[PDB]
Amino acid sequence: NPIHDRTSDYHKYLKVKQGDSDLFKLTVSDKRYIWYNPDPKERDSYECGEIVSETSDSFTFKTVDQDRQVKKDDANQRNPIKFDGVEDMSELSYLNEPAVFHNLRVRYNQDLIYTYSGLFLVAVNPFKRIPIYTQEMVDIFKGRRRNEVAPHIFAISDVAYRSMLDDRQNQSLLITGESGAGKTENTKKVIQYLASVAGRVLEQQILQANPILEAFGNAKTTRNNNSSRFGKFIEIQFNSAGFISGASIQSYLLEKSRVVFQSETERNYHIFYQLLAGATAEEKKALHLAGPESFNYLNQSGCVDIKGVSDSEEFKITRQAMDIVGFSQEEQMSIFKIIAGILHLGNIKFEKGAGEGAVLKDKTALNAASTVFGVNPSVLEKALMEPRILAGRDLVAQHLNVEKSSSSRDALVKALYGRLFLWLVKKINNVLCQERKAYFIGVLDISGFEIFKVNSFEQLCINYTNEKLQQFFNHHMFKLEQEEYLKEKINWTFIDFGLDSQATIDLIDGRQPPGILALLDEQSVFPNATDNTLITKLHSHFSKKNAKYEEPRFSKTEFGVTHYAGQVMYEIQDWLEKNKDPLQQDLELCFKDSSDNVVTKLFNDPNIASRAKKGANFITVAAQYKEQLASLMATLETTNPHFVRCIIPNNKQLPAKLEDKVVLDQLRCNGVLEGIRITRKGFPNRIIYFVQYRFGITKIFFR
Ligand SMILES: Nc1ncnc2c1ncn2[C@@H]1O[C@H](COP(=O)(O)OP(=O)(O)O)[C@@H](O)[C@H]1O
Ligand SMILES: Cc1ccc2c(c1)N=C1N(c3ccccc3)CC[C@@]1(O)C2=O
Ligand code: VO4
Ligand SMILES: [Mg+2]
Ligand SMILES: [Mg+2]
Repeated sequence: NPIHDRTSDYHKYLKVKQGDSDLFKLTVSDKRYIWYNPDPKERDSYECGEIVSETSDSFTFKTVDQDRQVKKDDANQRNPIKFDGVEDMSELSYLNEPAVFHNLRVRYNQDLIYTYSGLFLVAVNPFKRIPIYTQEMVDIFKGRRRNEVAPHIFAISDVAYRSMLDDRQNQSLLITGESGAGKTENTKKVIQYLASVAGRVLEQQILQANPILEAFGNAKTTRNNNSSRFGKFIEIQFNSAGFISGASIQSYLLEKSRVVFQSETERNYHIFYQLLAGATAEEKKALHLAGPESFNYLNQSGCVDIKGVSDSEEFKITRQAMDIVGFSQEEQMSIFKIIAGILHLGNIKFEKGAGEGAVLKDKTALNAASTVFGVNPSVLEKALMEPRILAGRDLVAQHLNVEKSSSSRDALVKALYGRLFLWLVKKINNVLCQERKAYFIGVLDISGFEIFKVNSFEQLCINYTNEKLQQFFNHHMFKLEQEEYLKEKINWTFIDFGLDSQATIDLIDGRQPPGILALLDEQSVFPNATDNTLITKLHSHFSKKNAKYEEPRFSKTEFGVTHYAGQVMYEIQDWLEKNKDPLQQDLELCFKDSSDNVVTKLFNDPNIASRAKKGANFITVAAQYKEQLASLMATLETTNPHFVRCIIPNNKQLPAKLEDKVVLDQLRCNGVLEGIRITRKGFPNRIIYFVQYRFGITKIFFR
C-alpha cells in the first residue's frame, strides 16, 4: 500500500518529508513565538519573534534584528511547529493570517500545492510540473475518503463522485481564482479523474474536447500565457449505475474583441499562431498565408511567440484532437479557411476617396479573403463601405468613411470568430452528449478576476462573474449555514463574517435603483447616446452615492468599482458599441451566399446566427450575459457545491516564489480564514431525528 510506504512516488510528492533530529529538538522546544511586522506600514511582511515575557494582557518578544510589546488581543501567535505542513488547517491552534500563510508556505516550499482549509481545498499554483497526476496517482485516490489520503484535486473529485452515488444528487466543483491562479489546469484534472474512475472512446473524446477549445478560446495575456478568454461549465454525465454516459459544455461569452485588437506583449488566440506555424506547404499557398508579422491582427502587440511553446507542435495537437472528436477533413479545412480569411480581412486597408466615403485602392487582401471564404469580393466590398439600411422605410445605401468601414470590417471578423467558436462547441457537444444523463458532476471554469492598465466592458463582465462566484461561496459557507442554525433553534449567536459582495453586485446589476448594466442598456437604445453621455449618466446615479462606486478626479472617461478582489477603473470608450454588438445586414447577406458549408452554417443556422429581440431592438450583450449568468446560477443552486480556491503565488508566472502580499490579499478576499472559522465554531452535520454536539427543533447537529 503506497499510502504507507515512505518510498512511494505518493510519499515523495504528496506527503510532508520526515524531519530530522535537529528539527525534533526544535519541535519539543518550550519556547513560544509570535508573527509580527518589522515595518507596521507593511502589514503583510512578517517575521517570527521569540516571546520573552508576558503580563496579564501583553507579550514581549525579540525582533529578528530589539524587543517589542503587543497586546495579547492583537497578537498573531505562531503555531507550535509540529503544525507546520499540516494537511488541514482547521487543525491549527492559532487561526490568524500569518499562521495560515506560513502553513501554505511550508507545504509549497516542498511542492505540496494542495492543502485543506476546513471543508474546501486550497491549490497554490506551482508554475512548474509536479508528478502527481499519473494513473498510479489516480488509482491511489480511487475510493478514498478525504481523511484517508493527502490533499489533492483527485480527492475532492472522488468525494463529489461518492456523494453523487450515495445521495442521488448532482454535484458541482466550483474552482475559484484570479487570472493565472490554476483554475483551468485543475478543471482538466477533475475531468481526467472522473473519466478514469467512472469510465467504460467516449472518455478520450471528453479529454480531447479541451485542446480544441483552448486553441480557439485561450490567448496570452499579461497575466497568463494560457488565459481562458471564455468561461465554461462542463457537465460530466453519469448513468443510473454511475458510469460516465457523456459530457456537455456550456460556454459563456468569448472575448471577441481580442481577434481584432491586442495590448502590448499579449497575443491573439493561439490558433492563429498555430496555423501560420504548423501549416503544410500547400495549406499556406491555398490559404495565401505568410508570417504573423504580415497580418495587422498579429503584428500590433509585438509578441508572436510564447516562451516554452511550439505553435507548430501545438497545431499538430489541435488537428489530432479534431480528428479524434470527429471533425471531418473538409470541416477542418473549412475552419482554417475561416481563420485565414479573418487574417486577410484584417489586412484590408480603407482610404478616403474623393469625398468623405472610403475606397479600396488595393484589393489583394479583399480578394484573398473572398477566395478562402467563398464569397463574391465585389459584393463584400459593397457590403463594407456602402452597406444598405432603412431610413424610415426607404432603402438607403450608406457610404462609410475609413473609420466606420474599418470598424464594420472588425464587426464581421468578430462575428465570424464568435460564431465559429459556438459552432465548435455545438459540434463537440453533439459527439459527447449522445445519451440522456441520470446524474451530473458539473465543473465550473470561468475567466478569473483580472486587472490591466486598461479595463473595458469585457473586464467588467468577467469581474462581476467572479464577484457572483465569491458571493455563492459566502452564501453556502456562512449565510445558508447560519440560517439552518436559526430555523432549528440550536442556541447559536449569529456571527457577522463581514464578507458581503451584495453592494457591488447591486451596483453592477441592480434593476431598481438601476445598476451600471441597466443604465448601459438604457443608453444603448437611446438614439443620441454617446460614450460621454453614458459616463455622465453613470456618475449622475452613483458618484458620491454608492459606496462601491468612484468617479475619478484624474479622468473624465473612467469609473471605479470596488470588487471583493479590489478596485478596478473601467474605461467607457466603445461601451455602447460593444453592448449593441452591431453587424451590417449586407455583410450577413454576402456570407449567407458562401460556397463553404461551414461558413454557410454560421450565417444560416439560427441557433448560431439568429439574435433575439427586446421589442424594437436586438438583445444587448449585457442582457445576454445577464441571462447566461442567471441560468448558470440556477443550475448551481440545483447542485451540491464543492469549492477549490486556486491561489496564484506571484504576478510573474514564476515557480518557487511566494509573494507575501499577493497571496495574503487572495486569502483575505477569498474568505479562507472565515471559512476555517465557520468550520471550527459551527455544526457541520444534521439528521432529521437518525432513528461538542447539539439538539435542534427537528435535527441532531454534531461536529
Ligand atoms: N497544478 C499545476 N501544475 C503545473 N502547472 C500549473 C498548475 N496550475 C497552473 N499551472 C501553470 O499556470 C498556468 C496558468 O494556469 P491556468 O489553469 O491556465 O490559469 P487560470 O486560473 O487562469 O485558468 C498554466 O498554463 C500552467 O503553466
Ligand atoms: C455568465 C458568464 C459566465 C462566465 C463568463 C461570462 C458570462 N462572460 C465572459 N466574458 C465576456 C466577454 C465579452 C463580453 C462579455 C463577457 C469572457 C469570459 C466569459 O465567457 C466568462 O468567464
Ligand atoms: O487567465 V484565466 O482567464 O484562464 O482566469
Ligand atoms: Mg483558464
Ligand atoms: Mg488610466
